[PDB]
Amino acid sequence: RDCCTPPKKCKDRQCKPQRCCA
Repeated sequence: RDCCTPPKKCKDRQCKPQRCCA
C-alpha cells in the first residue's frame, strides 16, 4: 500500500500533501 504506487492510497493526511495526490 502506498500513497501513489499501485494500489494508490491518498486517503490519508501523511499521503495527501504528496505531490502525487493533492
